[PDB]
Amino acid sequence: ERIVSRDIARGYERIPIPCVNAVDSEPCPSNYKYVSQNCVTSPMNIDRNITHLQYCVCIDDCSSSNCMCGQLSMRCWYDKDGRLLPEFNMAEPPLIFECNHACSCWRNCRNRVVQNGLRARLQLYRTRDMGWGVRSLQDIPPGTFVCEYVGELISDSEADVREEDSYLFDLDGEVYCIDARFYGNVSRFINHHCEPNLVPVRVFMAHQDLRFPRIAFFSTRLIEAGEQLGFDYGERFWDIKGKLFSCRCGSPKCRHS
Amino acid sequence: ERIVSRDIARGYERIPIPCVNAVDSEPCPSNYKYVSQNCVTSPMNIDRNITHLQYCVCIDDCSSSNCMCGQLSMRCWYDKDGRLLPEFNMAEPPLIFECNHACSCWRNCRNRVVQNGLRARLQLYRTRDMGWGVRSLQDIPPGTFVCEYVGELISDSEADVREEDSYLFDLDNKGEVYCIDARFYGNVSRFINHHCEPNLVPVRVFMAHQDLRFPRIAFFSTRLIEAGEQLGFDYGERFWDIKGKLFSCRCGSPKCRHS
Ligand SMILES: C[S@@+](CC[C@H](N)C(=O)[O-])C[C@H]1O[C@@H](n2cnc3c(N)ncnc32)[C@H](O)[C@@H]1O
Ligand SMILES: C[S@@+](CC[C@H](N)C(=O)[O-])C[C@H]1O[C@@H](n2cnc3c(N)ncnc32)[C@H](O)[C@@H]1O
Ligand SMILES: [Cl-]
Ligand SMILES: [Cl-]
Ligand SMILES: [Cl-]
Ligand SMILES: [Zn+2]
Ligand SMILES: [Zn+2]
Ligand SMILES: [Zn+2]
Ligand SMILES: [Zn+2]
Ligand SMILES: [Zn+2]
Ligand SMILES: [Zn+2]
Ligand SMILES: [Zn+2]
Ligand SMILES: [Zn+2]
Repeated sequence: ERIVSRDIARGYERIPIPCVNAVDSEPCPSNYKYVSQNCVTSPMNIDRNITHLQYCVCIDDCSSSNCMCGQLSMRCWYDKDGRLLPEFNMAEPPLIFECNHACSCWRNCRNRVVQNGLRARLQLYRTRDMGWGVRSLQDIPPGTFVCEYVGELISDSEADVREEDSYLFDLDGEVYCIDARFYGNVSRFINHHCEPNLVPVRVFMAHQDLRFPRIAFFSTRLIEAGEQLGFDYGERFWDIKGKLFSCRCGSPKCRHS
Repeated sequence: ERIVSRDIARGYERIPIPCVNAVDSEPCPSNYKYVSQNCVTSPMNIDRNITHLQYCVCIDDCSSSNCMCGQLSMRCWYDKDGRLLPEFNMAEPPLIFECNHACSCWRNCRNRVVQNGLRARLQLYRTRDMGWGVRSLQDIPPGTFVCEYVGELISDSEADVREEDSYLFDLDNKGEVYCIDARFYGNVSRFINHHCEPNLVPVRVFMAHQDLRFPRIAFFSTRLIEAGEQLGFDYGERFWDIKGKLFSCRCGSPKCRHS
């Protein structure tokens, strides 16, 4: 196992994300630019008018059902450790509205998780037969925020003319996409699994422009130290790529083999 | 001395900014919203195209002569402690271009100070005759980043119809010019009083974008500021051209230019 980078994020995350290769001679991938938060090339005109934000007037730590931001989320789904409650619907997640800079509450209130960024110890590594992948170095309890799907925000019309579509996440009115091909974070290396240990959740933080949810992966179960991360890429991906290759996730319940 | 808030920023800064009143019974100011970063109401159309960033290719910590970002700034003006070099021209500051997310360097490189946020221990306090002011609770060495002038980014045409103009900071022409209004949304800097021999100087800084219409305004210390001293900057001639007919400067400098 060769260490090919001590940190693919170059210090932009809380902790480093090293890259190792125990399989072959490929060096650390360098065909893209690591960015820790979303970017644009062509302008997106995201609504950032501060007076358009809904916000709460809580005098506590936003643990009561009176919190407007919890109400927008149906309820606040976070426990005091920032983990999703047992009742959270992993099969059909709601939208999460975290507290923002317009709220009366403090920056340490209960309804702030994704806005605090990536915390888990992750590693980019060479898989046996699925190129690069991402693993957790430590145990991750169920319902824990793992990482955001970060990249270049683009229009559907722009996605329609992109040659490489293997690093797209659809935000689907007007519809948009996150393309992690040229600019992306660690999430661009996460492989597909049919019984995934991550689920994507649509989250609003500093803006509430519903065209532009941010995509937060939360653990669907206990992820043991060493395990590869995976999420369900969905049907659009497989309708297209199923023509070219079959799923190698190896699940007994694999739906694309 | 009554402590009226342990932190006006509600935990949004690296350190608390308490408010005290040892003069009268005025409560902690509450007729504005504290924001730690600039905001907009009407859209500003800031150029955030990542391919429009100029960036560096440094293989080190950006302390060499060769850093592109330093070159844009004339040279990198920051020493190893994040303080402006002695040669920095306080009377005529250059534009500073800090490193950014398009640069090849690491997040801990030398050319990153303002983007790391407010670090000095500050306090909002009631002054005897100039309302609220801000003081340092610690010694601040010369050339230290103290705080950013944060508020609502507005056009000159919007500034033209803003009745309350006592919390405005004018930005740079280009035939297009903007302002930061800290009246409704602002950080601690909205409370800093004017001084004719100021211990702070505003420096125009670029970080995540390089849209020259929207420099960010970073106050740096012009000298050693002693623990307890009130912070001050020079509001400039436009402020005093307008407000001079309503009141005179009470900074108390023996060289006061607006008394
Ligand atoms: C977003 S990338 C993931 C990172 C990729 N392995 C790499 O090396 O860059 C998606 C691509 O990885 C491969 N891949 C991901 N999951 C897979 C799976 N379950 N079975 C087969 N190939 C997969 C496919 O080539 C797919 O188009
Ligand atoms: C940006 S505010 C500063 C905070 C203000 N003291 C407060 O209590 O909100 C500007 C106002 O403070 C007062 N002020 C600031 N510096 C002053 C000075 N040197 N002399 C007289 N008044 C001053 C004036 O009323 C001025 O319009
Ligand atoms: Cl958190
Ligand atoms: Cl954002
Ligand atoms: Cl910015
Ligand atoms: Zn609340
Ligand atoms: Zn809250
Ligand atoms: Zn809230
Ligand atoms: Zn499968
Ligand atoms: Zn450099
Ligand atoms: Zn740089
Ligand atoms: Zn640098
Ligand atoms: Zn004076």
